[PDB]
Amino acid sequence: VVDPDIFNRDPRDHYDLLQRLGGGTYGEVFKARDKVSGDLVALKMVKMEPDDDVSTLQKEILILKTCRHANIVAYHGSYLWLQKLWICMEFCGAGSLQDIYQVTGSLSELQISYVCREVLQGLAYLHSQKKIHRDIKGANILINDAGEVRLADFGISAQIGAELARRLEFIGTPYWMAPEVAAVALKGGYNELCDIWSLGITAIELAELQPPLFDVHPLRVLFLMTKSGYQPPRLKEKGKWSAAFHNFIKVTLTKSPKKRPSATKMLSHQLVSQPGLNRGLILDLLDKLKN
Amino acid sequence: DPDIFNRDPRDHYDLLQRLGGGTYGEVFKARDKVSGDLVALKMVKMDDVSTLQKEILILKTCRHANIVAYHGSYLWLQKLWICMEFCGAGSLQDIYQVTGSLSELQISYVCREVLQGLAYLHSQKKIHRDIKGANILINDAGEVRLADFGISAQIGAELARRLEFIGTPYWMAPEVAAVALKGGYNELCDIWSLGITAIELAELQPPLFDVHPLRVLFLMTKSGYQPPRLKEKGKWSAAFHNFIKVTLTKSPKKRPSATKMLSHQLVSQPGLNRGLILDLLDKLKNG
Ligand SMILES: Cc1c(-c2ccc(N)c(C(=O)N(C)C)c2F)cnc2c1C1(C=N2)CC1
Ligand SMILES: Cc1c(-c2ccc(N)c(C(=O)N(C)C)c2F)cnc2c1C1(C=N2)CC1
Repeated sequence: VVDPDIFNRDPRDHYDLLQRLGGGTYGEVFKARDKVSGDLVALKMVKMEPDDDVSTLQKEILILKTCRHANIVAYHGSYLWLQKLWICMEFCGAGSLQDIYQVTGSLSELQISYVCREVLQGLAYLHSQKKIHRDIKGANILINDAGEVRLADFGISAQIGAELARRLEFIGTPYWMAPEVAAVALKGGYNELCDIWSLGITAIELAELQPPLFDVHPLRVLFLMTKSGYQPPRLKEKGKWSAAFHNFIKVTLTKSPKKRPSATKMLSHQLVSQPGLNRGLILDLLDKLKN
Repeated sequence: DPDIFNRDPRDHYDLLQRLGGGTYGEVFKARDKVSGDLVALKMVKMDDVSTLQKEILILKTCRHANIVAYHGSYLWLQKLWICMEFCGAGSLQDIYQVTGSLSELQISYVCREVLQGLAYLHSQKKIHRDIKGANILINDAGEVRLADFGISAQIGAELARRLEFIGTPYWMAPEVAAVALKGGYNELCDIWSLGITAIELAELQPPLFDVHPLRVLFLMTKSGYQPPRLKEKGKWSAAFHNFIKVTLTKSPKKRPSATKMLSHQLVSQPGLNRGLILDLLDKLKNG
């Protein structure tokens, strides 16, 4: 079973499919309008042939289903009919932050600070449920018309969760296994603080329209990060940003995960606990986006 | 593989009987039709072939007395046949399941031979990762050979294919990248596996064998896990208890290497020769 609450009916009987969303970057996601109501929803359709493995699909749905938080994109349910699975989610009218800043340019420090607080609130909830996003970036941070910040796309989170569960289910005999090998089999070799690092990179991305080292080959970036003298990235223009923002970058981009602060600890940081942070900052950004 | 034979292995070999009950796959005892020599032929039905290619590369680049020898590979009719040295007594597990527990001297000799093989493998930057009684083979001469690099090849192939499909790492944390490049552990896991194997040969099971395998994985991570010990304390000498204690060192940063372990009192003691296992095999034949 993909889900004990699947609607075994075609969603086109309840929804008018309006247009495609995100250019396929997030999959086959459509904007859709309810028929008896005006309510708008996002519908992501996945082909479902019988001989396909649906293990990764089932985890993603369960991750989205089990989240009830104001900074995580809302889940409505799933439709299964005629070998098509439609995942029904809240429609975030402004797209991702990457779509936004490609139009408005770099965000103000206050807008970045608001985003970082809202993502940290979502990450704190996720981590408290023993979940790891593992794909925090501008493209996976959606903004709705109400100016709210919602984390989205747990696809990578599902791939990893099903991948580790696959190897565990067919683990065979671990009775001769070494404790560190068993740890990596169960826990995967890292923890939820990888999300804190990704947020730090995302804050730079919102400041500069690019993550650091974006022109470097992917395998060369992985190669540089695994050397003893690795230097965590920094903001380009020092005089453009406050010391609080610089310190926020410095602590979120701590090399050693054993010293990187948690999502909850980071919520007490000077940058994201300042009084001038409110949704008006985002609604102001959407006004600029409307031009 | 450019040295691969493009023919039916039965051109050269007479297939005599299946080996190991299928635990090791489709493995055949075979006689060389001109030499008369005996070999073991593993038949693999051939999709991805990177894991199988890696397992053979690990094997053919091994030239050491304590690693089962590699003779060649036949490719014929979607079947790959890997020709290896035949160990006529099977594995230690096959043996102690009829003879009972090994003597300490026999166990000490076994451990010395495995450490020799492990030290050679690690000097090639290879990790066995599946050391246990079933993978320690014994020939009729009482000599000891490590076998079956199936797990080893899988771990190497999975780590390479994940690097091929990693995505964009610009937002990725460095400890995530280190796992993608180095896996999370090193060759010192084999030393731990040898310690458990030593207990297996002494007590006919590894520790916690009656515990559910997933719970066993869980207990090993509880952050307070304690390394196992030998059950009958007075039955074994202090060198054996200490050998188990140092091979079963929890932290990998402090676990001794194979080469270092080779200078431990238990494996450097005199009288350790294949005659100890010739006695074991004779017990298998008579008792
Ligand atoms: C993908 C997505 C988006 C989205 C993202 C970028 C976009 N550029 C657009 C777009 O095309 N717009 C005209 C706004 C978009 F709709 C908005 N909410 C969503 C989703 C999901 C669930 N809720 C993840 C599947
Ligand atoms: C599997 C194996 C064995 C073996 C192991 C257990 C056994 N129980 C028997 C057996 O059936 N015997 C009648 C002795 C056996 F032949 C002997 N040498 C081998 C192999 C391989 C290459 N060389 C690894 C593939």
